Amino acid sequence: TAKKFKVVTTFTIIQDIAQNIAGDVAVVESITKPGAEIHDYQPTPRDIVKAQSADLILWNGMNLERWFEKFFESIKDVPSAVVTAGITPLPIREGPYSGIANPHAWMSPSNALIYIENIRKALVEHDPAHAETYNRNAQAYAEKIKALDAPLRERLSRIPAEQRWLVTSEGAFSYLAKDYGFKEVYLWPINAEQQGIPQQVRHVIDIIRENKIPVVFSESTISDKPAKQVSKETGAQYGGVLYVDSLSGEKGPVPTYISLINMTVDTIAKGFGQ
Ligand SMILES: [Mn+2]
Repeated sequence: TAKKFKVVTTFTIIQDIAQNIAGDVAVVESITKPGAEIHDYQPTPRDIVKAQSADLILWNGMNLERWFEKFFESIKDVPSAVVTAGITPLPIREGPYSGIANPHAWMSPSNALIYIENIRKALVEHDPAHAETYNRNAQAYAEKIKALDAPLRERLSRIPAEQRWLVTSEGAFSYLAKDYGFKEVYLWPINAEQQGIPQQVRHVIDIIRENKIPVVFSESTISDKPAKQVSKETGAQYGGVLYVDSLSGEKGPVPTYISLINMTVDTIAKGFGQ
């Protein structure tokens, strides 16, 4: 066991999934730090150094990392793999990114199994000496992720179908909402320039009052102020922060991809009174 195979990912969700597949034969590190906004992140010379010293670079694609392809052109002779191949996208519904793929596919546990398979194939291709370890680790982790779905589905099923309205800041929850039958209301369709402008807030407020939706949420890498503004003006309680674009730090409450799915579903369910 000389030097461990080095994997660099764009952001922390992929880092944790890939580190579960890598086990102890590879070290996986994220370019973005926990808590940092991932869509419009601006890479630094230090990021170039991290990617250039990698043996493999992983990214989401599906229009997530607006920075990645320009960044990756600086990187020489490091292979890359997009980890969303074979996932059927949901289009963004409005705004200047309307009609392109919603990137947040990892929020569907079923989609996470495809992430796992894509990361497995990439590690097996570019570090074939350890293919057996990658294959064994991916099969074990896919088992955990597959088993994850049923208790989450049952928990959210307790909410009456008619009242399944998921009101968030970014429209980052479309894939989770589809899996578990939530209608989707958000202050902005995808992180970009306009985030909490009028017209956005007033539409969401109208939807809330018409349907008496009991809770609204923010997310961990953006400002909670628009969501709190919405809850102040309506009957809706502020449900807290959901996790989608980033894990917490390893010593925080959301250190892993499994903990992120569990925490986000728990917080939603609690916002509805379980
Ligand atoms: Mn996002």
